Amino acid sequence: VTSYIGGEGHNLQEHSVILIRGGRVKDLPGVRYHTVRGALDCSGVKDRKQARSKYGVKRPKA
Amino acid sequence: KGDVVDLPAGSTPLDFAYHIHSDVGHRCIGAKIGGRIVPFTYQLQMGDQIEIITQKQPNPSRDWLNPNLGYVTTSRGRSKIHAWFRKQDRDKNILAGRQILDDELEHLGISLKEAEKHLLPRYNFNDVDELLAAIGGGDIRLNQMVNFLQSQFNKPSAEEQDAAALK
Amino acid sequence: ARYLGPKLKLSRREGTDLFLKSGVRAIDTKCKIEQAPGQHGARKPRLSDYGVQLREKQKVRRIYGVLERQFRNYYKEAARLKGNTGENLLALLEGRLDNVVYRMGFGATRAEARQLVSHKAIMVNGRVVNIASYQVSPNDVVSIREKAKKQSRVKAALELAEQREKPTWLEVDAGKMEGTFKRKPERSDLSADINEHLIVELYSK
Amino acid sequence: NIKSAKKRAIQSEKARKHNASRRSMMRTFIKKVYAAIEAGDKAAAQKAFNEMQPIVDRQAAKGLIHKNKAARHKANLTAQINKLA
RNA sequence: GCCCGGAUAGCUCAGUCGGUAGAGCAGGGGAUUGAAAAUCCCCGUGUCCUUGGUUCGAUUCCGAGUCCGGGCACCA
RNA sequence: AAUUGAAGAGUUUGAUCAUGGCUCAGAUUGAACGCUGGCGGCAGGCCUAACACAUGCAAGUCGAACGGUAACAGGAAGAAGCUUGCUUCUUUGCUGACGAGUGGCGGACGGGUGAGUAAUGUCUGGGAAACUGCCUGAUGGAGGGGGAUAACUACUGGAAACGGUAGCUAAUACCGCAUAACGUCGCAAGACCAAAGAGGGGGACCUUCGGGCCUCUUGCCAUCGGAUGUGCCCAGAUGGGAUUAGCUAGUAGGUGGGGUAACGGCUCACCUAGGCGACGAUCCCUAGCUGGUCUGAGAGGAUGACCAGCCACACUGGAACUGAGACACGGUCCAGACUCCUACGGGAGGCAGCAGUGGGGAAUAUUGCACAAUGGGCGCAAGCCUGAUGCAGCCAUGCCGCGUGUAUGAAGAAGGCCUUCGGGUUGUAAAGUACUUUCAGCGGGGAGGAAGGGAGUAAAGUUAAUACCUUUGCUCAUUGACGUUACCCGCAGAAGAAGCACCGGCUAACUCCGUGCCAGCAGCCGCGGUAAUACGGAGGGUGCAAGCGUUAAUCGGAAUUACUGGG
Repeated sequence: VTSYIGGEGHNLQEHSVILIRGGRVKDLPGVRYHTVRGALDCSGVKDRKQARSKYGVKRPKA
Repeated sequence: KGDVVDLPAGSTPLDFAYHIHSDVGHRCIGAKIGGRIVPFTYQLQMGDQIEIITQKQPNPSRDWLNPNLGYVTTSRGRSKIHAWFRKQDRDKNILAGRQILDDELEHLGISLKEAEKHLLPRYNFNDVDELLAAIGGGDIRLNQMVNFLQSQFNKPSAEEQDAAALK
Repeated sequence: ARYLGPKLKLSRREGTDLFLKSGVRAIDTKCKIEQAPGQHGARKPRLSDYGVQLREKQKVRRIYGVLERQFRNYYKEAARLKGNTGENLLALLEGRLDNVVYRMGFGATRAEARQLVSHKAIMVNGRVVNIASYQVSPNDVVSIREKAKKQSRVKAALELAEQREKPTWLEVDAGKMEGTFKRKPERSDLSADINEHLIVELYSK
Repeated sequence: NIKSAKKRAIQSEKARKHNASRRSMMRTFIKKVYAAIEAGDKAAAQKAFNEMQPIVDRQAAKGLIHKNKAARHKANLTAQINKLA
């Protein structure tokens, strides 16, 4: 099944297993599950000081 | 059995089985140490006794942990793992590419054996099986290969077409 | 656990005063009350209906400092208990030990009175009680053990809390630093400008 | 399994021999009785009954057979040797 | 572990014989409109993995290590 | 005294009112995921592969049933180092007790899982054709013999597992005879059937001088009882599908033979030709059931994880044995697949017991401690076993509580941010000051969970007897895994302790800047095409708080399946 990739700059390359969560896109026809960005192979977005839980980025502190 | 062996820190007992032999690690199914059984995740320490146990052929010591990097380190056998993995999958995929490649053989250069001749001295080409083992596996990247079949030169008019291209 | 932040700010948002800087100084200018909780706060807001019911729930829990979760508990307990659920609610919130302490005024505020109960400095019937959310039964004689007793702050705090319009549903030796609780407050004697039903209906949603 | 209760197996198994042994006895006498019924030798069929009577009752007492069962055999069988007349 | 092939600017890719790296497709700018489309006008994109040696010439030669992909052993 | 209980909003349109779907607000969870992370208490934790599994442990107990004694501690008795009593080597079951063996009990309990089962199940309520170890009421008996066999010897097969043959010996093992009944069968007369001894004490007396004998507690046999457990039977209820309508020949019933603890096609022979089915049979799919849990005002709707009752399975298929009871989770036998030992002939095994491993997965822990408490097995008891259970570790997984300072404090500081660039805001927040020190970290204290049980002792009961033993009081020594406990006392020091979602409407909360139908957001409406409050950062705000969101899932709103309650 097709899957949306959330946020800025994904890093996935063809293979790489990733966790999948729910939520239709309501924009793309026939697409249904968001790739759990920040989990497993899908590295979180680069630079996300705000709302980082979604997008998998951790504390900006580092 | 009487054979110590250095292993980079952070190493997992699974690496250890691969170190001795890939299949020892491939079909591997758990190992004890010091008379106590431990999970694959436990890192190896100071030259402790090994009490590994094996099985048959199926390998997945990290099929569900390889990329995860959740304890099953050192590129050693895992390198060998992708090998194994590909080997099987690629075999059936040989079959897929098999058919595909054949039609493309008769697509541009026409005829299987003719096109296979041009691939005889090809890219570390190996046996005719490796050919489809490559394309069927996708590790040869096409189109380049296609044009290579029709790498024919002539210019008995195309030389002036190269003039018409300039015109 | 506890908001533990710019306490005067909460009074700015909710409305007027929240007794968070009691006594010595009323919300005297160097408080910037009115409306200006934040930057744009000074500007005119409309506050749609839900917002009103909200602010009431917020203001109230702010006064008692209680967090929403445990506050919800207070609501449910107020529900099963007979009659004016809105009233039983206020009876429960007002009967809080640390709240009973602020009622005896040992703590200048409800907050100071809270750490107070948390320091095991206070007891009831001679039994040291460390629970901030301790609920007080009728006819209790909450005291102040000698080791933590007579510590300047508390007594000056008592003369301070005298400025209020005096609690009336309890008892106290004040000078002897020894609270007591008669019956739970009658709805009539407890602010009474702090609408409550707005909260009952709030959770009714 | 290897757990001192295999003895139970052995012990119980040994009992099987003896138990079945004596059980065989009971049923065979009864057979001759039913066999005696085909014959019509009511007097000696009765004799056969008189032979099983102590044997069946005894086994009932030994616990190899629930008493009520003995009551059954003697009952209906006696009914048969009466009707055989 | 050892031996050998593959990274040619965004995608696909071109030459990769010591030679001064080219396009296909796309992509952006322009005129056009509220922005596009259609129409019309115009171009571009490089460390040839990285490193350093022989170097006018190296990007292919040289070994190193990176990642890709193959081959064989190592059976505690 | 024993429920006081019900919210709507967005979205079709140029605009409306209907109709009406989609979507949101709420509570919920065995949850996972991101981010983050102080403590404690009480809970929960393999939902997928009923997939396979290394190690340990999870079921033994009784010497007061028995032959015995291989160990061990002693005694008694002796070659004897001979400090003539410091103890070396030795024989003997003589006692404390005790491997292996017989035997009684147990192992059918406890504990796990939910595959199967759509009814051989369960729940609810009825019933007659039943059995019931251990416990317990009453009535009686407990007489007299025989043959064995295991262990143990000798030889011997096999690498092992496991036996083979000859001998010897015991008993609460087994068999017989006798002896019977308010027991069985039987119209009755009649016929017929049971078992077993131990351990403590002991005066008189008899002692083939082991003892009989008196007594005592228990054990033993039978019958009628009671309690408990279990099997059975009928009615009603107990999922979906009619794009499943016909189904069945032990099938429906009778007769008789047999069979079970027991009625019965429960099983056979013979005769009848029926029985079930639209109130859904049969067939198909799915599923353990319920008390309950979740939600909901209510009626309902979903589910039945922890806990508790029942049912079914115990590597897959199946059969039976022993016993009161199993058609047996850690029993047997056969088959099968799979693992492992091998000397290739043959053998061994079953974590859905506790922990633990691999694997599957989005995902769920420690091969921890102890018998002290409850309860269980056995033994008269003391006791031993007890992964039941009690506790402990783990993980925010939930519910709950507390803490992360408190009061004060305007130059309304700095720095950050907006500015209509005066200023505003951050914000009494910080600093400072003075304050208290929960719980972390430290030092000393200190319950309860402990009731019994033990030895002595007194009396009472029994009795020929201050005997022995039982029952009941006093006496000291005692009996805690958790556990460097709970809790308290004292210690120094603000010190060791805050995140996450969101701010266009729905819905609490705004601006600046960056980007320009792009990059990105979204649950719905929709935002972004060079001035975005909606994208990314910032400041400020709102929410919530050791949690916050995301997703999944149920119900709710939904009176969109309406019985309450529509058309």
